[PDB]
Amino acid sequence: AYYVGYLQPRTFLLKYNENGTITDAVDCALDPL
Amino acid sequence: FNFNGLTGTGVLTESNKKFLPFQQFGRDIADTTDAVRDPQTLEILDITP
Amino acid sequence: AYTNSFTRGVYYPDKVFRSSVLH
Amino acid sequence: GKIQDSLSSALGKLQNVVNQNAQALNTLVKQLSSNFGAISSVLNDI
Ligand SMILES: *[C@@H]1O[C@H](CO)[C@@H](O[C@@H]2O[C@H](CO)[C@@H](O)[C@H](O)[C@H]2NC(C)=O)[C@H](O)[C@H]1NC(C)=O
Ligand SMILES: *[C@@H]1O[C@H](CO)[C@@H](O)[C@H](O)[C@H]1NC(C)=O
Repeated sequence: AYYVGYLQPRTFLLKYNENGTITDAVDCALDPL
Repeated sequence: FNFNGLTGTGVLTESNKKFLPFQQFGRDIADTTDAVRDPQTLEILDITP
Repeated sequence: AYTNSFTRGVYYPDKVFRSSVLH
Repeated sequence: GKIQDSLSSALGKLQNVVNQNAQALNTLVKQLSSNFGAISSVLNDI
């Protein structure tokens, strides 16, 4: 069982923790919100 | 100072910020270098102005 | 078959640290 | 006694002048990393 996605040029908004890890993100080309 | 490419000026101080084992340096909002890691001993140091 | 990722495939764009900075 | 509740639970005109000044000071520093048509943004690289 395995999957294969592909990558495109997007723009994201990454939320950084206080230790410096990415905990959440926003894909800015999904919907109006 | 020059840290393997990073050229700058300032006071260096012992840090307490846990640089994740894979983070070369510290980035500050408005994008100015404010922490480094010493290549030889691998400890994080703040760079006050 | 095909399936739907939900929020998957996020990597650290590089070195550098960061605290609470919506980058 | 009701002023105290309504505030303890509105100062937008004071918040806006703080926000505007900070938003301008950040835009000033964020311009120290544009080329304006040069090879880099660092004088130690030119
Ligand atoms: C760089 O060289 C130094 C030695 O000059 C290495 O140091 C030792 O560091 C470890 C810490 O993990 C101590 O337990 C040892 O006692 C140290 N040795 C001495 C003689 O002081 C260091 O590990 C090296 N780092 C790299 C990345 O090569
Ligand atoms: C990592 O983050 C957690 C929660 O954000 C915090 O409690 C902890 O002190 C941090 N540092 C660690 C686990 O070394």
